[PDB]
Amino acid sequence: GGPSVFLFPPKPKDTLMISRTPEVTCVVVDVSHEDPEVKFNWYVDGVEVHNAKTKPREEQYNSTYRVVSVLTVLHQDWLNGKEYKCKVSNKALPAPIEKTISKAKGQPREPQVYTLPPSRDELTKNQVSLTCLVKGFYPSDIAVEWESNGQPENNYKTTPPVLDSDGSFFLYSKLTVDKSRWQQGNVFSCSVMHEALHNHYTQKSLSLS
Amino acid sequence: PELLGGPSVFLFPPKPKDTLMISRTPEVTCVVVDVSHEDPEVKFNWYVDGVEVHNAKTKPREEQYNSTYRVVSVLTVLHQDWLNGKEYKCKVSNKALPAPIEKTISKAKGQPREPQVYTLPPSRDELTKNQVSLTCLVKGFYPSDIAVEWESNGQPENNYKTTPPVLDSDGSFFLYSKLTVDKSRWQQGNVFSCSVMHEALHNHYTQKSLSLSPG
Amino acid sequence: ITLQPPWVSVFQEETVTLHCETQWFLNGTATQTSTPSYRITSASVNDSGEYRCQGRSDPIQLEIHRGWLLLQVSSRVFTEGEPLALRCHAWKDKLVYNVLYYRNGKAFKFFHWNSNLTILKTNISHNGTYHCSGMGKHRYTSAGISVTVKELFPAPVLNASVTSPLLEGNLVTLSCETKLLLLQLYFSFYMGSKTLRGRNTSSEYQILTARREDSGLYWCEAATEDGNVLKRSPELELQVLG
Ligand SMILES: *[C@@H]1O[C@H](CO[C@H]2O[C@@H](C)[C@@H](O)[C@@H](O)[C@@H]2O)[C@@H](O[C@@H]2O[C@H](CO)[C@@H](O[C@@H]3O[C@H](CO[C@H]4O[C@H](CO)[C@@H](O)[C@H](O)[C@@H]4O[C@@H]4O[C@H](CO)[C@@H](O)[C@H](O)[C@H]4NC(C)=O)[C@@H](O)[C@H](O[C@H]4O[C@H](CO)[C@@H](O)[C@H](O)[C@@H]4O[C@@H]4O[C@H](CO)[C@@H](O)[C@H](O)[C@H]4NC(C)=O)[C@@H]3O)[C@H](O)[C@H]2NC(C)=O)[C@H](O)[C@H]1NC(C)=O
Ligand SMILES: *[C@@H]1O[C@H](CO[C@H]2O[C@@H](C)[C@@H](O)[C@@H](O)[C@@H]2O)[C@@H](O[C@@H]2O[C@H](CO)[C@@H](O[C@@H]3O[C@H](CO[C@H]4O[C@H](CO)[C@@H](O)[C@H](O)[C@@H]4O[C@@H]4O[C@H](CO)[C@@H](O)[C@H](O)[C@H]4NC(C)=O)[C@@H](O)[C@H](O[C@H]4O[C@H](CO)[C@@H](O)[C@H](O)[C@@H]4O[C@@H]4O[C@H](CO)[C@@H](O)[C@H](O)[C@H]4NC(C)=O)[C@@H]3O)[C@H](O)[C@H]2NC(C)=O)[C@H](O)[C@H]1NC(C)=O
Ligand SMILES: *[C@@H]1O[C@H](CO)[C@@H](O[C@@H]2O[C@H](CO)[C@@H](O)[C@H](O[C@H]3O[C@H](CO)[C@@H](O)[C@H](O)[C@@H]3O)[C@H]2NC(C)=O)[C@H](O)[C@H]1NC(C)=O
Ligand SMILES: *[C@@H]1O[C@H](CO)[C@@H](O[C@H]2O[C@H](CO)[C@@H](O)[C@H](O)[C@H]2NC(C)=O)[C@H](O)[C@H]1NC(C)=O
Ligand SMILES: *[C@@H]1O[C@H](CO)[C@@H](O[C@H]2O[C@H](CO)[C@@H](O)[C@H](O)[C@@H]2O)[C@H](O)[C@H]1NC(C)=O
Ligand SMILES: *[C@@H]1O[C@H](CO)[C@@H](O)[C@H](O)[C@H]1NC(C)=O
Ligand SMILES: *[C@@H]1O[C@H](CO)[C@@H](O)[C@H](O)[C@H]1NC(C)=O
Ligand SMILES: [Zn+2]
Ligand SMILES: [Zn+2]
Ligand SMILES: [Zn+2]
Repeated sequence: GGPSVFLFPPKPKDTLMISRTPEVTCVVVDVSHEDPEVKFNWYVDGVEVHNAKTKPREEQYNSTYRVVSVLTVLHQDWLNGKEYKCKVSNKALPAPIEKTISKAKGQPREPQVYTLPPSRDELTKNQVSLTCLVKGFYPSDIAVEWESNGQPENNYKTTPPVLDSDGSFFLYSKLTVDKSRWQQGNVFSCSVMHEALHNHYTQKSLSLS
Repeated sequence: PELLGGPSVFLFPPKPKDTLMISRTPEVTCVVVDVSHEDPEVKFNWYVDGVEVHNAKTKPREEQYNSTYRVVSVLTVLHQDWLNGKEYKCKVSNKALPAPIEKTISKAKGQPREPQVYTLPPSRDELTKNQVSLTCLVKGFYPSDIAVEWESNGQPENNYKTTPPVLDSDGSFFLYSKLTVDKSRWQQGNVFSCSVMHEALHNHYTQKSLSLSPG
Repeated sequence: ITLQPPWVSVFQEETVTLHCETQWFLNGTATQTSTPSYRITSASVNDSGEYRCQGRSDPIQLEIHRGWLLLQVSSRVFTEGEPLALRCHAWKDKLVYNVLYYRNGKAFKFFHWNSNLTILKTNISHNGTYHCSGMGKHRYTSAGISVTVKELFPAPVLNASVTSPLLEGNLVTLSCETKLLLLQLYFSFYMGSKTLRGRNTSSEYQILTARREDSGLYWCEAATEDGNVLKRSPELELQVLG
């Protein structure tokens, strides 16, 4: 009748940290209880590889089955733009289904990163906003976090990337903190991970005065 | 052997700015796609809180790249009605549908909350570039419908970009607007303004300024 | 009354015919058709209602509908043991695939290609609200319909008339105990896997003088005459001492 296939990229953060293991994920849904084994062949720039890890079928709440195959991708392969192809074969499919995926293409560009303190006008509230402006980057894949005194700060939100007028992307990240903590002189830092920074990361600090 | 299915309908609200300036004319837009060669004719009925109105403007069918038609009907809505939460219902009839399709749209529900508007000057580290970024932070607002622009010396500035609204942890929204200007203009002391239009401001409009201080 | 297309739920503009096994009563009033067959050539919203024919027949509730998909059943009220035919019917007999049948909001069957479904011997677990869904050019979903499956008789319990540590030479009656809920039932008694007394309308069985070798595990089966409801009791442990 027709299983469907979906092919997912790795998490940007997994691709920008050499300590992590980025993965491509091939998901096949609407497999029937009757259908025989769902078979996976995987290719890297058109050359077959045999190190994919395919999971057992798992019955979903709707009584159909779902099958996932995961292929680890190497740091320099993903960032150099290699293409990953998942090929799904099964009796319920008249022809095998192929999906391809790779890093967004185009010349990388390095973001600049600027920390902006809260406005004087906001300093009447119980909490204040610390802002991190990340602009001029391409492609749009990126991760932003905040830390202070060696530990993640959790109360933040980051806009999506927005196309600027020169074809690059920008975003802003907002960390909300108690006013007291800002005035007492604590140092906060915005850490940005992006392909084109040296070693795919930078960190900028922000503190009173 | 033919797959079951007919047209689909999408019902779009007016542009935030049109709803917020009483001199403008906000519209709701009912779009029908996948109208077939077989059943080309399409009919619209419109309702405002369940009462049929008759002043909608229907454009002519246009054939798309995939050999189906697209048919659009526009209803102008009154400023106060939209902000006071009236519901606009578009009813689409066509022979390829087993029953008419009804879509309803209204302003998002929930207590409106006033945007807080803060201007932030460029970073010290940016001030070696030929151009600099003037930032306008807008937060605490509900619902998400908003419009932002920049002015200087009475005249509008065109070189800006604004993020979409983002859900904050308290259920309100925020965004940032960034205006790029020649550093020379910032250095010379020009006053720039970020103007915000939202329902929960008085007159639906506020304005905050930003300039390199004198002396 | 019987129906060509069996389905008591039909789309607008489809054909269905009622045969009477003459006068026709719709919603309690009489109609023209004298024929032993009633012809709805092109169903409309006024053909919905309670139909009866000529003593006189039980009612049949016919429903005319509009929609993308319609879950069709052959009737709405079943006794335990009866077959239930389901169909996920596409408007104008168009193609849907990857079809799902739902019971009480839980998908219970998936076919790659549209196909009808017949539950051959129903029972109380089949009682509930059914709908279907399927993929045409979009994923389309049918309205729910109520089906009713009524328990004919609960599963029997074997009851003994003397409690289990009992003495040689006693009389003990075994009773295969089940209440009908509106034909009569047939009962058979067993010891381990061995048959003590076969199919019979008597619900009791006597050991006239109990001996040591009557110690064992006893159970029973209650069956309708035609047997398409047949249910067994759990085993009861019975001991005779010297
Ligand atoms: C039976 O159940 C199955 C699943 O279980 C369900 O349980 C119930 C209770 C309920 O909770 C459901 O929501 C559960 O999923 C059903 O499986 C689903 O089937 C649908 C389609 O039939 C799949 O839909 C696709 O979804 C992807 C997005 O998937 C990610 O995000 C989802 C949440 O938003 C998430 O749930 C998914 O799991 C998945 O998460 C990702 O997972 C990976 C690894 O596993 C992680 O790495 C990621 O981090 C993670 N992300 C997050 C977030 O968690 C969506 O992309 C697909 O949309 C594209 O394709 C459509 C074609 O069908 C098309 O219509 C769309 O417009 C869109 O098209 C694309 O457009 C872009 C451009 O914008 C192009 O780039 C693309 O090329 C183009 N696509 C083309 C050309 O094909 C699609 O919506 C769903 O993912 C799947 N869920 C799971 C889980 O497997 C099953 O359907 C159901 N069967 C029946 C018969 O009812
Ligand atoms: C044949 O051709 C047609 C035209 O083809 C176009 O496609 C591309 C590939 C290219 O060919 C172009 O040249 C062609 O124009 C196809 O028509 C398209 O059909 C798809 C659906 O298949 C439509 O998809 C919907 O789009 C809306 C958003 O549309 C706005 O933004 C678009 C850009 O993203 C823009 O192109 C549109 O014109 C439209 O613009 C808006 O227009 C109004 C009125 O003029 C303006 O006022 C607005 O400012 C303007 N906006 C912008 C931006 O410019 C999207 O919202 C829909 O998503 C909903 O529904 C999805 C179901 O399909 C669902 O997956 C989503 O999650 C979402 O669901 C909704 O969620 C909300 C919650 O927020 C709920 O409230 C809703 O109830 C819920 N609805 C659900 C779940 O159903 C959807 O993606 C597309 O708009 C349409 N294009 C045009 C033009 O009409 C046609 O499909 C194709 N057919 C075939 C068989 O090939
Ligand atoms: C026999 O009786 C049935 C009802 O038991 C009649 O069916 C109903 O009658 C008319 C058809 O002309 C409809 O008004 C009605 O459907 C209404 O329901 C919806 C909401 O549920 C409403 O919004 C519509 O406007 C619509 O009017 C019919 N269906 C049902 C199930 O009630 C039937 O006409 C009778 N026929 C004769 C010959 O007496
Ligand atoms: C058996 O199924 C019926 C029908 O699905 C269930 O009743 C529901 O029945 C009615 C028809 O939809 C509604 O009036 C009710 O919401 C609901 N029943 C009650 C009593 O509230 C019923 O729950 C099922 N019961 C058993 C014992 O099997
Ligand atoms: C009612 O009958 C159903 C269907 O026959 C019974 O379901 C059993 O049978 C299936 C095979 O279809 C098998 O997987 C399991 O043994 C199911 O339980 C069901 O037992 C019965 N239910 C009751 C309450 O009597
Ligand atoms: C059914 O009868 C009533 C009027 O008595 C009305 O709803 C309608 O005109 C009729 N519809 C059809 C299709 O005959
Ligand atoms: C539906 O399928 C059943 C089971 O295969 C079969 O007996 C019949 O051809 C179909 N029934 C109807 C009523 O069309
Ligand atoms: Zn690297
Ligand atoms: Zn006011
Ligand atoms: Zn037996």
